[PDB]
Amino acid sequence: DLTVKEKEELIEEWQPEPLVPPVPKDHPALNYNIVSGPPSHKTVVNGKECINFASFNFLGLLDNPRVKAAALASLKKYGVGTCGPRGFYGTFDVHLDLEDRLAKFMKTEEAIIYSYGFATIASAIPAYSKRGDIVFVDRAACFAIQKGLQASRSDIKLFKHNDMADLERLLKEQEIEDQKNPRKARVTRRFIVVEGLYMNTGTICPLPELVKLKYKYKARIFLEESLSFGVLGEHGRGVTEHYGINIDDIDLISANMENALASIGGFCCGRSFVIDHQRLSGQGYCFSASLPPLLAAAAIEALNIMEENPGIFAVLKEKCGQIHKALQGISGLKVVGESLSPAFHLQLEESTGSREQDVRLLQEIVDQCMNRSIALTQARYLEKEEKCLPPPSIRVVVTVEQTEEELERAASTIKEVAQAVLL
Amino acid sequence: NPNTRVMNSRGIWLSYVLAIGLLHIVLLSIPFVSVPVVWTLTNLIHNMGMYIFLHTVKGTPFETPDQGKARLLTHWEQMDYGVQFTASRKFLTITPIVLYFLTSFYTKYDQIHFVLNTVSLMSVLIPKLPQLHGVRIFGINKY
Amino acid sequence: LVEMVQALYEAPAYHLILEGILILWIIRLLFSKTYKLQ
Amino acid sequence: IHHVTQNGGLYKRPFNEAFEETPMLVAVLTYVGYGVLTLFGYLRDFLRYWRIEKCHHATEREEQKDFVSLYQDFENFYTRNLYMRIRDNWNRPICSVPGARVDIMERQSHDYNWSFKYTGNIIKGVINMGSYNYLGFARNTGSCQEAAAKVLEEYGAGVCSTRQEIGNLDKHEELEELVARFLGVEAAMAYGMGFATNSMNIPALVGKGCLILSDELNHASLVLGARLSGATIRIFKHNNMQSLEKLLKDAIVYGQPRTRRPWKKILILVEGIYSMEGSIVRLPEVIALKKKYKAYLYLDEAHSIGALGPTGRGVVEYFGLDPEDVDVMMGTFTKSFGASGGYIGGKKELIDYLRTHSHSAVYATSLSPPVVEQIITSMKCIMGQDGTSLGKECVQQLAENTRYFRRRLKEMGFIIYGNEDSPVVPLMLYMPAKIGAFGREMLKRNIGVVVVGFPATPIIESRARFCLSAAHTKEILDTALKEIDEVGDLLQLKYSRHRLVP
Amino acid sequence: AWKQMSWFYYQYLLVTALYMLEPWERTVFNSMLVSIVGMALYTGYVFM
Repeated sequence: DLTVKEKEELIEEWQPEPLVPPVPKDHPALNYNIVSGPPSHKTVVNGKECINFASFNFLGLLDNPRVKAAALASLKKYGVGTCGPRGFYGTFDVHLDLEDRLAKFMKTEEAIIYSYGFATIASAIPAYSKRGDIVFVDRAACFAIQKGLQASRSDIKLFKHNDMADLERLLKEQEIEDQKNPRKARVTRRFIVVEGLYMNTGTICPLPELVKLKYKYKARIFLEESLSFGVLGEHGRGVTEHYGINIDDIDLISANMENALASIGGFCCGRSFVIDHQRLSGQGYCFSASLPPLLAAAAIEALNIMEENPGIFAVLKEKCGQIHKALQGISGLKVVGESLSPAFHLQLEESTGSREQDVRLLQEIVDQCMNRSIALTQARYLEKEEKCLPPPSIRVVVTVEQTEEELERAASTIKEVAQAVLL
Repeated sequence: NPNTRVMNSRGIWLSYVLAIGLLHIVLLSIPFVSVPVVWTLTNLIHNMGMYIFLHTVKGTPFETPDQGKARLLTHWEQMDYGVQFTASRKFLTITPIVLYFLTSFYTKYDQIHFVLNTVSLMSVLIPKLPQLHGVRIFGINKY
Repeated sequence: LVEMVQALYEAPAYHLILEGILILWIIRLLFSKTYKLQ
Repeated sequence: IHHVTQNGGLYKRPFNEAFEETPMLVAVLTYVGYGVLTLFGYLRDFLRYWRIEKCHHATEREEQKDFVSLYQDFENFYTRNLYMRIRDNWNRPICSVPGARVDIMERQSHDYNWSFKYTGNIIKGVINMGSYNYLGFARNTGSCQEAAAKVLEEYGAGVCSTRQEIGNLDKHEELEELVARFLGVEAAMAYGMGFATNSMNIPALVGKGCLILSDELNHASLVLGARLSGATIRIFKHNNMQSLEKLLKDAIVYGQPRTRRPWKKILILVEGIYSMEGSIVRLPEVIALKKKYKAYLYLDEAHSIGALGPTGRGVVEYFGLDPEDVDVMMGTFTKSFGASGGYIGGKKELIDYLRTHSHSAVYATSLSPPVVEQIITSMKCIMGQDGTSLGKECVQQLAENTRYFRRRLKEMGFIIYGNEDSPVVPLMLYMPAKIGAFGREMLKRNIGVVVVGFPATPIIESRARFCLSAAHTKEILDTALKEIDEVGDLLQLKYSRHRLVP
Repeated sequence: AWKQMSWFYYQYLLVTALYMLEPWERTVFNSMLVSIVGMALYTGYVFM
């Protein structure tokens, strides 16, 4: 069958698609705005001097002399980069100190640090979840959680955003399927992946009524407080200190050192029974180089500064709740986000129609705000590849460096161009 | 996944034959045991060991290559990715049959030594068929 | 082992039948392909 | 010119390698050790099931006993019955700049590698042969330490945003233009993690309805990116041009599995150098096959960029081929430039598309300024743009060291894998107890190396890797080659049947 | 003599993978191997 002439006639006729699709239309992005110098409090964007409300350093610490001095010393002693994957002469004596220091800060038992903030939660979830497992995940989860859940070939069942009734209704249905196969329901684990202080909606998740469900339906919790670490609570420990929840009920906590610590990398903390497993199983921790020492020396000093002065979180939250009050009244824009979150959104009331028109409309307020003295940015997503795509919005981020007069000027300057574009 | 490809390693057939050859020497050394029952014990122990190690233990001794996709298959089902009649799956079937002729012959075909070896050989032969690849009688060791 | 062949000649007829069936089964599976179970 | 193959691949210089097979007597004697270890592991599980106190390993909380068990007891059988026994030589912590001479923190265990305990003494001056430091750029004093210190004072430790957001500096624009000049392509893009370059850009190219022809021994990041893409995956024999060329025929004359429709596109994933099995890929034949079947290529050269080529351009310059014949060109900065991060190079139409449809460009933070400046300063030295001659010396010295060091091991009777020009030299030691003995003996003789086991390689193919460097001197190589000879005689590691003639 | 005899025990420890075992696990294997040989000579003598 299929003689050597048919076989060679079929090979000469095939035609593959090109490796990249031609541009069907002028994309909304493809115009990376260049930043001249460091993205500090008073930056220069596209050759214009303007205050930024876009960077994610809630505590400053990016232009802190004390933090740069502690990184220069470790630069002139260790070099720049490691030359190994933490398991072949790649582990220094600063990595151990940082891992010992993080656990003491979180009052947990152990810690593990990664060299990249995206890969810490996309490598942790598939290490515990497997083929025949059930995972209940919130609908407004970030992309890293989605990637981690896709990697772990497990059953995924998402519930609505911030309603315990839907999660309980979802869990009751799974409780029925145990009665219909008791011998199979004894080898399947259940997880509840929840992210405190969601970055896609700017809302806090309720833990006090979510811990009760764990002890009634035997399902473990995976917290992802990557936006509340160093912000919420009296000491900056996250949402567990905010509510008053005992730290031992959470099972595993994940964050990154790229927002409040102003560094590179991510970490996980928890009991020593659950953390020691992913030293041999985490994909991004075994088959990858370790974090450069000068970066870790910068995280240790930031931890020192946070521990020494615990009154900075109060002054962060006081002026975080000060701009969220002056942004009520915009004809066209509605504030979406909690009164405590330091990075809330700014949606569009009465959406035009198509998805491209709103993006262009919002890009009109951003471009016009940069002519004055307020640098903003708008949220970016991968529209084709995402479970539940959020609407277009403009990010507003608040740090401790901005004064109150500066906040008032931003609030009054963002209202004059909002009632002259959407009118 | 260098687990389904262990029965391809250089010198595992010869190291498997020598194991059975050594089992028959520690049994022959027992001070007061007759030859036919020595041969019967050899065959029974080899068959029980092979049945346990090939048709009872499900999963890999190490972390599974895929996300736990081999956690419900015995070592016979995942051998050579489940492709039937490979070089090793012929050897592992011929060996316990050839080992049965010797123990039938050295027992002088005794009537009581044929109701033990036959029941043993059949137990390590039934599961090797292509039809019973993935089937679980009743529920014995299903999960 | 001189008596062993004597016993083989006196061995029951139903046992040599099974022996022959096994010998035939060893030759039937020795000339097969590979056919992946799909 | 030198010799030709039936495919059409042209070699300009001889290409030869050796993969001597394990002798039969040695192959049989490793199964005895593995069986003994298995038997004693079983006798240990049952004994520790209820008798042995084992008041060490942590257990689940008292309030969570009703839950389904977190792990599977039999899953990590080898991790606590084999690996654990000899895991005292793997996470060795250092306390100095790693190159050619490292300081190690001494540690000793009392409960058989269940809980280590640091003493406080430091083993100074250890010959380092375990870290990727080709060209010897991993140092703490030089011209690159000033450029990284000046850029770390007027910038910071890191950025706090994303490329598509306000986190795109001019340093990145300066680096991405220089990488393109280095490689010889139209455009390039830099990411900030080598592992996250493969697992976060491969899914942006192929998808459902496309084929991937992956290699047998590919890195973990390549496999993870392929699995996230959402395409069909088929593995061919390692570095076999007769097996990969047979998989390219049945993929075209049989189409998709069920619908029997034509594939949208076919992508080929290979690597320049395979680290473990230190060997080079046959680019002439692989390129001759993609031109006849209209496939696409994806080269991953993290271990060859800067280590091969008369000027350090990689494997494409090592053979002499056109860099425009390779669709996608990956690399890392963490193995030859003494830094961190990755890159992709290619046509301007492909980089412009990756700049908007890549997970890293929109969801992950950018590179750091202090590490970016070192890449710039270092890659300006290989080119000879600094106005000196510190780019030719290192390149010439690495090749000189490799050629000298491989022949001396061949002439002593060891078994070495791989091509004759690869800077990674895997020694062969098959017994599962010689893995534990070799590390201990070598560290006792002030030499640091790395060993691999059974979960990473095949059952009877344990080995020890010997990553070379251009910072090693002739004296250091003679010293290292001396103790290796004594230890090989002490453990009887010379299995070579046809020992080379001096 | 004695020093050269110790090397043979060292080589015996590596082939059988007894090198990486606890001391109480060495005694079990050594006894269980000496007993087999010891009872393989009594049988050999009584069957000749």
